[PDB]
Amino acid sequence: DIQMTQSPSTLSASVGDRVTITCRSSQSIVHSNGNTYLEWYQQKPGKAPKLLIYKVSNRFSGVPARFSGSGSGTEFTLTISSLQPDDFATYYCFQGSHVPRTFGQGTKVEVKRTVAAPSVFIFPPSDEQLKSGTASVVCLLNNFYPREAKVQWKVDNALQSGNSQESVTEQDSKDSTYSLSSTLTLSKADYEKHKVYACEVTHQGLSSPVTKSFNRG
Amino acid sequence: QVQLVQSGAEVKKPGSSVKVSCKASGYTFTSYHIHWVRQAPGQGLEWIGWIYPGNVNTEYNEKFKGKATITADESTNTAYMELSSLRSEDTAVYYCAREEITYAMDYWGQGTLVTVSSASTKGPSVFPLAPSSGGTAALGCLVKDYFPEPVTVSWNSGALTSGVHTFPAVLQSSGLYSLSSVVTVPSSSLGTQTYICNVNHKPSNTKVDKKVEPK
Amino acid sequence: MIQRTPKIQVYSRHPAENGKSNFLNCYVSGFHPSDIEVDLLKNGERIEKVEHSDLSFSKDWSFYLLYYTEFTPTEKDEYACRVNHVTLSQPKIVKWDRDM
Amino acid sequence: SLLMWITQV
Amino acid sequence: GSHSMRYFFTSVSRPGRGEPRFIAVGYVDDTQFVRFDSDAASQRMEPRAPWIEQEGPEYWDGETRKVKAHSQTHRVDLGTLRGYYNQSEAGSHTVQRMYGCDVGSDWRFLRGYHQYAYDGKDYIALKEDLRSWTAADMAAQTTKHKWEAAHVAEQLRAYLEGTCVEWLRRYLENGKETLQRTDAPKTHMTHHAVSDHEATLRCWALSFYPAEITLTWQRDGEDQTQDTELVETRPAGDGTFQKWAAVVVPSGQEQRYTCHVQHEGLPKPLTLRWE
Repeated sequence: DIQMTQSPSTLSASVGDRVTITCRSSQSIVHSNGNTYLEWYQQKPGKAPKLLIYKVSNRFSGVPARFSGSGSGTEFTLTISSLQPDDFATYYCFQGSHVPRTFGQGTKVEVKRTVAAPSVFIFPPSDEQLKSGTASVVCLLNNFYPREAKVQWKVDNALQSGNSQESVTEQDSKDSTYSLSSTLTLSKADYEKHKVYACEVTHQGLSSPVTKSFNRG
Repeated sequence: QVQLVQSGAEVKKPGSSVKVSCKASGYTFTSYHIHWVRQAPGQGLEWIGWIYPGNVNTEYNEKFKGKATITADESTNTAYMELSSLRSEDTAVYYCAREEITYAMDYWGQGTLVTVSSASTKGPSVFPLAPSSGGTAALGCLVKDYFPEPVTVSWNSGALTSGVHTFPAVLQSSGLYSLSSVVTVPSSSLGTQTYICNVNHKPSNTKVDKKVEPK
Repeated sequence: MIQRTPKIQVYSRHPAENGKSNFLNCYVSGFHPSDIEVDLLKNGERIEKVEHSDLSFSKDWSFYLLYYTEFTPTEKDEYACRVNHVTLSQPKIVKWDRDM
Repeated sequence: SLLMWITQV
Repeated sequence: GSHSMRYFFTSVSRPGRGEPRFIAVGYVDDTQFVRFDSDAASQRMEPRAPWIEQEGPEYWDGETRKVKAHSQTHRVDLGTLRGYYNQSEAGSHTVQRMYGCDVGSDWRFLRGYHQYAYDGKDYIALKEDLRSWTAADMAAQTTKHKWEAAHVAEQLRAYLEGTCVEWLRRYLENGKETLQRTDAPKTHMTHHAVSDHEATLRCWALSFYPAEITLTWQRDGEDQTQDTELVETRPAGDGTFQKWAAVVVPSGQEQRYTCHVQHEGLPKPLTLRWE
């Protein structure tokens, strides 16, 4: 199979910016026809993709003029000139010159804004849930930027591993911030055994890591 | 004026098989290749195969040969993708797309989500996330142990929308899903307003309204 | 320039069989230019019930045509193709050979 | 189907 | 398998006699489906296959109109070319044009072509990439420049990569019952004694479509390809094709000779044994 690698993997730009995604093939994608069949696709989370560029440099019907493709052989380049708010999405390059046809890994184009530190909040388990014999502690990071953050759980100063799950919101459409929710899951037995629960948050916009903690009781 | 319309979402058990439909209109059905593509929750897009109606020629990506069967019915203007030997790695959204003489996929279907899990249908438990101990206060709801997706969460029936964050679900080791929903509010309002999250998991018609209050 | 004389082949649609209806073909090909006269002869005398294909050509630009008529072969009757073209000083005649 | 027009030589 | 759609145009000037002749035909693979004759009564594009009858009266008007514009351009081209080559208005000349496209087994575009000849010599042709021209001599170098300035190449790329393939795919469906068939060669083999020590062995292939076929004689497993009389493949007139290949052998040696038939209607090649 033909390896399609896009560069960069993520990219943060503002409206009016000119953006370049490059796509490299492990071998030449030239058909016996004498045509290179490299296409470019635009995808928004949850939606079906939209065709943008076919045969390397041709615009599909109805696509704006600020999109354009170029390149040849093993390097290909999508350029989005003077970016517009609708253009924030994930872009995939595609080949079709050889079997199998193969996509790239994607490139997410996100909004750029100033750093914002997360507002941190921790939640002890509900009395209602302790009756189910299971306890869940919830650590919340609210309205931060950029997306890169790290969450660590400590139960009685012991760092927990493999018993925790987190999730992130899509970039918010109005303030362009993220929010993350990390969940530490123990049995009721293990929870009654310890007093101090603490998640520690390390993020670009915090001078030193932040801890939010409670004492069971 | 080209249209590809795909069948609704499904949920299966390991070892069985599923058959997604793709109805075309607005063009001559039997003269353009129809592809099938999958996108696993992971990230990337991946190609399954294609079929040319009329001569019913089919070519598959070797990664799915032996797993997928693509067919077509000219009488209905409808293509079919049947995946067999279901494993958990076959959970994904499955797309059909038409191809235009230029080799490019120009018109896509909406997508069909397919979920392979051995779990059983179950409505979720709803617990408060009480505003414990800045200038603003934060509360929420943990919606845990449900299957399959999705759950829908509103707050005060729809009358509270500013500051709300309902997170994507995650898949626990139990095979059940869990997501949380938080909203930031004023600190002062913690003794003037009532805060009620409205959960609705429709694969079991669970409708829970949980009041969250300080403690 | 170059002018190409036509190649003549004279045969039946089906393998020949006395008393059973068939079709007599004269396939002239490989010629240039396109002006050509072709006659089908039953015992030296031309047949008026002759149809032909439309003019087409091959990759080297040489033309080709199929002249054909219905007939019933017998043992005493002899058939042939009379072909005239600017590359021949005299109409060439090709006789129908049953095993060919 | 034929070309819509052929250009003169 | 592969498929092709091709249009052929023939223009002969007839000085003193009237309009030049204009004949045009269209083929899918080896099957002809339309014809136009500038001498016929109708003055229309006419069907030549049962499946092209499915097309409506909008088809027949549009194609009739297109073929007449094609005629008119050749009518002018005969004069122009006569001046380019400085020829008397008394001699008769022929202009031929061929163009079309190919698709492979997936019915995807493979190649297109547009070729133009004057008095049976290559005159100008579109190159493989569909963007450049091959000019034979000085007269063509002028038509080359003129056609580069007018972007005639780009009009053709549009047709040969798009419209052509769109239509070929449409015709292959409407004619699926016959265009997508393969009729396997019915074969047999004759022995005709020429001399006292020599004999003529002939290998026959009948009623086969498509016309592409291979007939070879072998002796002890060896292609005897300098001693064989192979005739140009010939239409049988009912849509199928005929071919034969013969060799002249020393008598007593017939069992050394074998006949080999390769056709796309044959799952495995044939070998017809003398025994």
